[PDB]
Amino acid sequence: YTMSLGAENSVAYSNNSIAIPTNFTISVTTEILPVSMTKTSVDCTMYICGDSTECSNLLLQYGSFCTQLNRALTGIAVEQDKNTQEVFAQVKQIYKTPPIKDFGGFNFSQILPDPSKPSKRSFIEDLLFNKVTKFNGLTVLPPLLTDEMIAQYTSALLAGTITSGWTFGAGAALQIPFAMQMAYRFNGIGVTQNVLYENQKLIANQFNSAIGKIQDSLSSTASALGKLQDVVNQNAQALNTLVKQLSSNFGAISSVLNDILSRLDPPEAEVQIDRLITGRLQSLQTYVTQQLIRAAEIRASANLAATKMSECVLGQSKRVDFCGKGYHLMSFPQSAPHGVVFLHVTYVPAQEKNFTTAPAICHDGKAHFPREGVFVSNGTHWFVTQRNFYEPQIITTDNTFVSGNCDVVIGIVNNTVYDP
Amino acid sequence: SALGKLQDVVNQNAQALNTLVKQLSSNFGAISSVLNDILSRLDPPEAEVQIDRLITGRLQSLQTYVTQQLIRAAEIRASANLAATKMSECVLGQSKRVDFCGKGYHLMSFPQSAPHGVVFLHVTYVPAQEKNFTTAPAICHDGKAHFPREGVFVSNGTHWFVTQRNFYEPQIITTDNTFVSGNCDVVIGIVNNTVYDP
Amino acid sequence: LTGTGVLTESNKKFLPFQQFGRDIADTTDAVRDPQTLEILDITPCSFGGVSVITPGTNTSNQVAVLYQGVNCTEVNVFQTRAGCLIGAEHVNNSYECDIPIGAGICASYQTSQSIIAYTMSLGAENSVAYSNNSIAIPTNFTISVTTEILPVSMTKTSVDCTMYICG
Ligand SMILES: *[C@@H]1O[C@H](CO)[C@@H](O)[C@H](O)[C@H]1NC(C)=O
Ligand SMILES: *[C@@H]1O[C@H](CO)[C@@H](O)[C@H](O)[C@H]1NC(C)=O
Ligand SMILES: *[C@@H]1O[C@H](CO)[C@@H](O)[C@H](O)[C@H]1NC(C)=O
Ligand SMILES: *[C@@H]1O[C@H](CO)[C@@H](O)[C@H](O)[C@H]1NC(C)=O
Ligand SMILES: *[C@@H]1O[C@H](CO)[C@@H](O)[C@H](O)[C@H]1NC(C)=O
Ligand SMILES: *[C@@H]1O[C@H](CO)[C@@H](O)[C@H](O)[C@H]1NC(C)=O
Ligand SMILES: *[C@@H]1O[C@H](CO)[C@@H](O)[C@H](O)[C@H]1NC(C)=O
Ligand SMILES: *[C@@H]1O[C@H](CO)[C@@H](O)[C@H](O)[C@H]1NC(C)=O
Ligand SMILES: *[C@@H]1O[C@H](CO)[C@@H](O)[C@H](O)[C@H]1NC(C)=O
Ligand SMILES: *[C@@H]1O[C@H](CO)[C@@H](O)[C@H](O)[C@H]1NC(C)=O
Ligand SMILES: *[C@@H]1O[C@H](CO)[C@@H](O)[C@H](O)[C@H]1NC(C)=O
Ligand SMILES: *[C@@H]1O[C@H](CO)[C@@H](O)[C@H](O)[C@H]1NC(C)=O
Repeated sequence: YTMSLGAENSVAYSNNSIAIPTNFTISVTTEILPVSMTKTSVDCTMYICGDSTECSNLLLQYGSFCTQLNRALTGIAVEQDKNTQEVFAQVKQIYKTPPIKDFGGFNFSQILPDPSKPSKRSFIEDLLFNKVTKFNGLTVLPPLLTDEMIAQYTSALLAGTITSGWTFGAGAALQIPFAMQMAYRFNGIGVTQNVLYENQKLIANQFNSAIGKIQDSLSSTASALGKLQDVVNQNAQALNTLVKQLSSNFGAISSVLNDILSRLDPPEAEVQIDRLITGRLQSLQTYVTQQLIRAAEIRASANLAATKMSECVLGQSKRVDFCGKGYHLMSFPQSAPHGVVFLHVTYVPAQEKNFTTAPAICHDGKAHFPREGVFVSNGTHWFVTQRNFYEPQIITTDNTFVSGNCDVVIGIVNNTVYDP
Repeated sequence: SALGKLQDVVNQNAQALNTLVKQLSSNFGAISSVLNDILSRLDPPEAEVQIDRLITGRLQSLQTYVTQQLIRAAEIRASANLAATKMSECVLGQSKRVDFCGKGYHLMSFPQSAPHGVVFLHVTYVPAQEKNFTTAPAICHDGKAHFPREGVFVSNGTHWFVTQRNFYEPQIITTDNTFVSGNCDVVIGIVNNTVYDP
Repeated sequence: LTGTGVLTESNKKFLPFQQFGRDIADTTDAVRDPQTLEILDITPCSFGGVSVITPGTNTSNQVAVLYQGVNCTEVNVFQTRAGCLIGAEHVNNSYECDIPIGAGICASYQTSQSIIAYTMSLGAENSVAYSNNSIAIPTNFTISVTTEILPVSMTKTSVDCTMYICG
């Protein structure tokens, strides 16, 4: 069939009709981002020839390709280390959560680590690590920061976030209750703090329900972490191809260097050795080029992940669709194998309701424009409410400002302002 | 070791050039690296094969050099795009992105010319000398809850004041910096206080 | 079938018609004795990499060696997850990372001057006194101008293929 671009919809657009939401919902999303790869090391001589003095002497006539490839692999390893370094190691002091989890009703026990396990990882981190699933010159180097250290870094970031908001990124960590932190987060997008101070229970229940839904999804679906598994599979296929490229003859008698050396004298086997060396060197150069391209891609991804960390966890960004889809409130980092997982808590308005609007009101000849809000009407009476939450207020002189006359504005309606 | 990145780039370019000019001393399986000596000694038929092998080796070396240079140029292009974005967002304005133009509240930046690069002087605002205080979400005076417009209700032990969020400036609680929306028993943590009316 | 390796005893079952053996990567890992009927598993010879952890020459000349992927039995000594570090002592205290080694292991030249090995510390421990009625408002500030190096370009070169290859 032909793919559908989406459901059809026709917005009821007019010149005196506005839609103001009367409710909202908390939506916690999930964004997977690759950070680093498996630091591999390919011994050039051992891979090309392999414990062969004559073949090594023949390979030495090609220049410094061995040193070039070794330097490239070392640079790739150092880059994969510095990527996760700059991504996770961003906080100076390691913070911890207080024993009294008095967070105003929010339940973070599912994202905070528990001491009833060797590795201090949370339930989400355990799910993420459980879902993601010597040689002939091939050896893998272990990363500098272990999984336990990455989990400790994520726990310190989470504790600093919960305890400070965004002050732990600029200067020093400042204590602040999570209720007032969420009030500041709401004030940072256009919603007043009274909405939170009145619906804290509903917001905490919605957050707990979203966390539970995320847990259920991560426990049910195994294809959640896609890009990490794709990178792992690409690295595995590259390694398997590099290994299988040793069973090829490349025009020689056989692919076994020791068998060639035992069957033919050096003067006659020099040609076969040269063919094998050229073939394996071309294959290794192609592998190194592809690995450099993939390392550049992973570096770009790690830079993006570090930027998202600094702009969502250590502060509330105003960039649209950056810290998740919707009005960004806060974000929680989660460790993942060779990657990072963010939990973008967004603000999504719901229960839309259409009303009648007007640009201004003309009370006594002079026009009155609202300072912060929009003039709405429920059919007979006019009120001034917020932009993202329907809160009708009586139109007074403290909610509007006068600027000129009302004979230049097109669409102004007549109303009676109130003087307190 | 202040300008480390520029020095590393220069050293990488120098090492690439040195490797490119040293790859000519290898025979790649031929008689020798010098072409004139081969042309003088060997007969034309074998000299053709020797020249073909030398050309293949040098072309492979040059292609590897060009590939590495293209990767390095892509990295330099990414760095230059980042630097141009930082310039346009912090030198020609004031950015609100955290940890993008310095550790702290960004104020202004001053660009400086550097060899094959640029240096920014990120002037940031960093608070210091904090002090513990007791806070409250709202206060009730005559049965109606009072929420601060821009500020935080802090108390030194006996009296409540409203101060800024980044600089302790205690001010008396008046009706000009607070807005009333609702009642007392709608928020958990509200503390009874007195609101002044000028 | 020639080669070098450690001929040990295997626990696999060779079929009566099978003589040689192979692995998943098209490599011979087990054979059958010509004289007797025993199964000899061909494990590869001991090998690895060599890394030299050395401080600046202005400080001292004492160096250490790190053999990658060894059990300190095929080559004062200490077993890490990245290999054996022969030349440094493993202390029980945690310091800041100075010379990266691998799997959280770091090295630094400390005073009795000698190279040591320890587990890197992620940072100074801190515990903010969080409470539902406690806030910390700063009373002062300090302007701190920072620097940031960013490359913008590099040297523009051009190599003529003709003059390079065929001079
Ligand atoms: C808003 O929606 C939630 C469900 O997500 C509901 O519990 C709540 O009562 C709604 N608010 C209003 C004012 O209807
Ligand atoms: C958080 O949730 C867990 C299980 O979902 C529960 O055991 C715990 O009591 C909850 N804590 C709070 C403060 O609601
Ligand atoms: C909202 O839209 C419906 C359907 O278009 C309409 O019947 C109703 O009058 C509108 N509301 C107002 C306040 O005009
Ligand atoms: C509009 O709201 C006012 C006050 O809330 C009320 O008195 C009036 O009856 C409402 N009109 C309609 C049509 O609902
Ligand atoms: C809105 O548009 C309709 C149709 O174009 C028109 O009749 C009406 O006068 C307009 N109202 C205003 C306030 O512009
Ligand atoms: C508002 O009152 C003025 C007073 O003369 C009148 O001219 C104008 O038409 C009125 N507006 C509307 C929409 O009727
Ligand atoms: C605040 O109280 C905590 C714990 O009581 C203490 O460690 C700290 O020094 C006090 N002062 C500040 C500015 O945090
Ligand atoms: C706060 O004051 C109101 C009257 O202004 C009174 O009804 C209420 O009981 C007081 N609450 C407390 C906790 O003192
Ligand atoms: C709190 O501040 C007020 C006004 O500055 C002062 O009168 C009072 O004595 C102070 N109390 C304490 C405990 O410092
Ligand atoms: C803060 O939490 C404590 C429990 O440790 C409780 O006794 C107190 O009433 C709480 N304060 C507020 C304002 O909720
Ligand atoms: C290294 O020695 C330890 C101690 O006996 C042993 O547990 C471990 O399996 C050895 N490593 C390998 C790869 O066999
Ligand atoms: C703030 O710190 C500066 C030094 O950074 C000092 O000169 C000044 O006196 C301090 N101000 C206060 C009020 O402590």
